Amino acid sequence: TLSLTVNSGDPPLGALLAVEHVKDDVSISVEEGKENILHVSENVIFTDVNSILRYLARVATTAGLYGSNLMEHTEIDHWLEFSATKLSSSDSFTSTINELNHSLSLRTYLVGNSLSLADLSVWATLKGNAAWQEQLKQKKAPVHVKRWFGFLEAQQAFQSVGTKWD
Amino acid sequence: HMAAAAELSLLEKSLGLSKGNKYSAQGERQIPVLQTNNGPSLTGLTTIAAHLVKQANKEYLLGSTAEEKAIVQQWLEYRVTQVDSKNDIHTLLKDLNSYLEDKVYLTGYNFTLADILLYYGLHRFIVDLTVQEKEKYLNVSRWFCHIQHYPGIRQHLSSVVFIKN
Repeated sequence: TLSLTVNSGDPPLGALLAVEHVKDDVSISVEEGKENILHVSENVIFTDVNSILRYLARVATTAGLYGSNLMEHTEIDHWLEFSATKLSSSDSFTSTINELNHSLSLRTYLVGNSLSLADLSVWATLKGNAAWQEQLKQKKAPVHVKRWFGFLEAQQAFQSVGTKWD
Repeated sequence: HMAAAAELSLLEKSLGLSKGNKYSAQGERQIPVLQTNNGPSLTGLTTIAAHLVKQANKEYLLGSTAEEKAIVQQWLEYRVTQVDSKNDIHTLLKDLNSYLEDKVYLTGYNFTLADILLYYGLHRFIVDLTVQEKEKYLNVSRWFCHIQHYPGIRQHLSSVVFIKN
């Protein structure tokens, strides 16, 4: 039994994405109140977005959430930094999302073959980015980031996370 | 270039069917034919295929919603007509590129038999494509690379190279 408590005002989307992606691999509860943090042996804790994603992706190896290569592992980490720096607060967003538009050109997932942490993480921060939301209502988006955002948005566990936390 | 009976043997394993049927061919068009174990003889590529999909118990390959099934037949017709393609395949590639700009799959967001079939039928073309043309047909490239690396689909078909970004 590993349990995470979520920041009830501002759920860390992407955290729960992984939690609902890793339900059938390890025992997990979600509680609310307080702030967003995860308890694993409860002497050892994690309380930051990218720590929790990595830890769950590492424990539920039955899931493929961390990729298969060491290269893919390195990418997945790369993506978490990118989203936590360049998509956290916007400045040079145009060049920020040029790059996400650019590398998504030939990729269905950021991963290569399948859904991995990169996606859950990037998609979650994109969503909470309002500058990119402004690209949406003005219909002036990067076309590859759109299909990718829409594709993932439409998916099963992605829709459930929405329904509980919007 | 690849006989439709050869295509169906390849599809059986794509799907995960263990059993492999004898297939005939009829006439100079060389249409695939199945002396069947459930009715009258089955005929044509997409009919046999539908059957195998059904044999495999993976119906969701022909769509769930009425509207996705109409999309699924649309690409099935497309494959028998426009794909089985001599003078100019570019016109097809151009079109598909625009269709594919906002779509992972040929049905909106889902994997269907359309993707498998359109992939097999286009394979001989996309192989003979240059590094430059694959840039020009960006969304095609993406979708194809995606289908090749879809579980169980490629089998013994050739890998096309696709500069990653």
